[PDB]
Amino acid sequence: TFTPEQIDHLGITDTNHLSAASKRALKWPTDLGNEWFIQFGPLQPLKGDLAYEEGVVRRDPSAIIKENGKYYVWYSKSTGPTQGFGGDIEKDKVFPWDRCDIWYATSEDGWTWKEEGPAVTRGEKGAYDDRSVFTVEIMKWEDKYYLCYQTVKSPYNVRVKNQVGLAWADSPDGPWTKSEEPILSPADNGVWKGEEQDRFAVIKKGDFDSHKVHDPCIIPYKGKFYLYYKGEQMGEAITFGGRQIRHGVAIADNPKGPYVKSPYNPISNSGHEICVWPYNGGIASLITTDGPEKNTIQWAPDGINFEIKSVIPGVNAHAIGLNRTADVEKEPTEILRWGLTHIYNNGDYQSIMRFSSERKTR
Amino acid sequence: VTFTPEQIDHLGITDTNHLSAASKRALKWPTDLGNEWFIQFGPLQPLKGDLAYEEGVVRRDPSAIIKENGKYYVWYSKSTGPTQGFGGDIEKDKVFPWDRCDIWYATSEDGWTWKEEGPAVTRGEKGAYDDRSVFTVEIMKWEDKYYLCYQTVKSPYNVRVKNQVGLAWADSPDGPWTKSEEPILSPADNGVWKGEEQDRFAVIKKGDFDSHKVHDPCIIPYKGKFYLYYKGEQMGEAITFGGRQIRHGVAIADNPKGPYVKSPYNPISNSGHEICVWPYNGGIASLITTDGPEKNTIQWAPDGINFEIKSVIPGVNAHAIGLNRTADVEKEPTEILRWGLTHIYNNGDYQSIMRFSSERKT
Ligand SMILES: [Cl-]
Ligand SMILES: [Cl-]
Ligand SMILES: [Zn+2]
Ligand SMILES: [Zn+2]
Repeated sequence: TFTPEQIDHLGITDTNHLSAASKRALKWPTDLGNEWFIQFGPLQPLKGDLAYEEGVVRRDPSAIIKENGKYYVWYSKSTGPTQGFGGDIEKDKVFPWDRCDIWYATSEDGWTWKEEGPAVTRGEKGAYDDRSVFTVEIMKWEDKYYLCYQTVKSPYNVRVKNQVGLAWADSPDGPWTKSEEPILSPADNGVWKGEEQDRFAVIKKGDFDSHKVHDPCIIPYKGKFYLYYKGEQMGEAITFGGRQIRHGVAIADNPKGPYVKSPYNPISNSGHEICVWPYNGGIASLITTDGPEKNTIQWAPDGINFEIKSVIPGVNAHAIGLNRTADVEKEPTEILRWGLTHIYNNGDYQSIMRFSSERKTR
Repeated sequence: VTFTPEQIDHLGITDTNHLSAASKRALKWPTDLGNEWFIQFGPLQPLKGDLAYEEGVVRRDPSAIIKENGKYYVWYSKSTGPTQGFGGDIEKDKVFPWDRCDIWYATSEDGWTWKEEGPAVTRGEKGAYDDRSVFTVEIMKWEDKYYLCYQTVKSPYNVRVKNQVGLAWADSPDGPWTKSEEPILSPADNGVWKGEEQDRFAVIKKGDFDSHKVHDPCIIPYKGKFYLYYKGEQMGEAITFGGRQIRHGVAIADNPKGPYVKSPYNPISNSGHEICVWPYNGGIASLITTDGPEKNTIQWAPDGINFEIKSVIPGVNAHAIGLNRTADVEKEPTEILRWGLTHIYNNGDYQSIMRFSSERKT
């Protein structure tokens, strides 16, 4: 099937001799415009306490909200160099996001940021979040503020399964009350092989999130709470599209849970970081980094069934913290005009950075 | 919707009664496609000697590389001075960095330090089809004779000018070179401009994918004939959900000098930019970059016409690749891509040839 208009739009030279690629091009939706297509500007440094600082990791910025005349952002913060996993795991810092707490900063212009103080810290020895609390996002509901984040219980071994903690407050400045129990855990059905600390050696891989549940982000949606997350699997494979990473959602009736994973998981087949937002009654999601559908912006009318809306150039701003103060409903990608991100200055220390993006115009 | 037990497990799908839109897309992926076309490029590396960046000089769009007389040889577009663009006197200004070019060549023993030799093919006499610029060249060696094919513009270089492709040949890789008296390829003639203003977007009819331009000509001896792969630009080109509309075609001749006849199956890509193509396993492989819904893929056609996606790879930093035709291309699909030449934008006026690497992911 095809019209004359479609043939002309596609530049197809002979409808009696359609190449494989032209056949794929004729399956693209004809009513899908260019308004999901965007390009990022160069990453820009931040001023004040969010400038690079030797000896300190500040990374993985949350979404930004505005309260009290000020932008707020939450982020992972640790100090000291990273050794990695070849030595004493009880003693060393295995990743830059090991040994973290969650701190926060505010800004009147989104450029000069004042680090205010800790928001959420590691629990006492033996608790589920004693090793590191890190990789945070922010949700507001009915005048309360919620931070969901990754937790690790010591030791931070290659094979450890992280969980997700939740903390709440009555002001964006805290103080915050942590949940006594994690709100989300990886699947329980993988099975390791042997005793070596090797995340690739398994007897059974288990579900797509049998190892890790990452980048938790909660969107109040349809009167319920949709926690989108990234699974890593035990025995993760590399495919024609790279690392095999997929996204899930878990849904709660109330902010504090219980969050029950959707039978439709995984709700992506690709991606890495979680970057999602409600738009026109549904949920938009930027899929990046890994997988056959990396570098796409996707949209689900029901937060579950995502369709490709654009295929964009490789995205330079990783782990985006979305500008939630934007006029999100104006345009599918209005929320992405600016926001926060980070950059690997070096293997030990990273810093938060600001990005911009624009639609392309002829 | 079909599936097998083994697909469901490979894809990490949690429940076959509740398949997400994304999970259903993943079920269409070919189940016998391994991960051996998946690669990552390293960072661009500068060249030494005369192919170091040189303020005031453009050297760009490196041809594929061959080895003769003990040295690697490369041909490229070379011009001098700033670019004015299209807002001035077209007859006298330099409208693009690749305007006012001749084709030059360099040699090197290690592929790192390059000595610029001299002009290989220069603009023709005032009024000839190639008087304005000769640029964007490829090399092909056939039965002891060397062939360059390149783009040509006849002055004036207006927005709406249609470039063509010229061909030259020599008995030695140092030349002297003899040019074809006529061009060997031209853009489609079925587009219709709208208005008299120089505006490549204003059309009554767009015509074929290659109605405005026929770019990056590259000839591959194949099945005893000569397959000239090229990138079309289209009169009235749109920005779509995948960005600029850019597609590739092929034109086939019985003999190196032509006549080249366009395949009825054009276009044989639905995305891409500069041509980067190589023989492999009795078929043809193609690196699709920069633009379109299938950008950042490597594809392969068993017949040089019907290409299928073999990998989806991280955003490709090396455009306009000049492939290593000395590589043992049949050894594995991406063997040829271990190293080669490309270019980079130093600024809007000057570009430089660079060296790239890639590696299969572990
Ligand atoms: Cl983790
Ligand atoms: Cl041109
Ligand atoms: Zn994040
Ligand atoms: Zn080229």
